[PDB]
Amino acid sequence: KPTVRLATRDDVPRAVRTLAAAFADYPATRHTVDPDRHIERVTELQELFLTRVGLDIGKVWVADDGAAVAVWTTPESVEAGAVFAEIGPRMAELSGSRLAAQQQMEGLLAPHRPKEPAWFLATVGVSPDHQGKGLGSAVVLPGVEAAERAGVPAFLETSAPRNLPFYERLGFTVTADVEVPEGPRTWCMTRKPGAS
Ligand SMILES: CC(C)(COP(=O)(O)OP(=O)(O)OC[C@H]1O[C@@H](n2cnc3c(N)ncnc32)[C@H](O)[C@@H]1OP(=O)(O)O)[C@@H](O)C(=O)NCCC(=O)NCCS
Ligand SMILES: COc1ccc(C[C@H](NC(C)=O)C(=O)N[C@H]2[C@@H](O)[C@H](n3cnc4c(N(C)C)ncnc43)O[C@@H]2CO)cc1
Repeated sequence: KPTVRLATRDDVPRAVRTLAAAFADYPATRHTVDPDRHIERVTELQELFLTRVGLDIGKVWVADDGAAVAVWTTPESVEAGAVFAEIGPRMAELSGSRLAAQQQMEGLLAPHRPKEPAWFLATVGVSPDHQGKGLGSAVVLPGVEAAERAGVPAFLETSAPRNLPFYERLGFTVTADVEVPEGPRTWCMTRKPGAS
């Protein structure tokens, strides 16, 4: 059984290596991040989300010291807007020549995002070495339990169809099935409190 707890600064190197490996060929990052130094760009994007969103204003869990990691914003993440505005320019630069694809996907998804306070899963990853052993479910469940306790929705977006069963088992339902012209099909998933 995996050991799940809140991340510390000590977990960041391993959590970043986990997130970089997990996202090495993820359809949304392939679509929206420059193919030049792609892994380095994706690695920096994941570290930005881990540190400036997760550890600073959100909630981060790790399984087995960062073999898996889940980053959330919560209803307490009131600075989310300010932080996204601060890191927006860096994320644009990391998009590089795929900026129009980054902007396209943001435009297509923003309207299907929660208009009320939510637990929003910003990024999650399991080390490819440790996949299919329950780390994914274990590192995500605490935020899902916390959303239900607060009586707000949990929300996430995925461009990997093989993820849909994983989130469905945790009680998420597809609330938007978004065709991205010349891009990856993307699902927005909501879990209302008590959905499972
Ligand atoms: C999706 C992910 C978070 C699930 O973590 P996990 O620990 O492998 O999942 P668990 O072991 O808890 O449960 C396995 C289930 O996850 C899904 N899954 C998705 N990709 C998988 C993979 N590479 N290996 C195993 N299961 C995978 C399946 O629904 C699987 O059930 P299955 O038995 O029918 O295959 C993880 O595989 C991952 O990080 N993948 C690479 C990057 C990614 O997709 N990030 C998600 C952000 S949208
Ligand atoms: C940094 O680049 C990434 C990182 C991860 C992913 C996969 C990740 N899906 C999973 C299941 O892991 C994913 O698609 N992440 C997207 C948004 O869903 C997410 N996001 C958008 N708005 C918010 C938000 N608020 C509005 C408060 N709070 C938290 N996360 C948010 O940030 C990332 C960039 O938009 C895709 C791209």
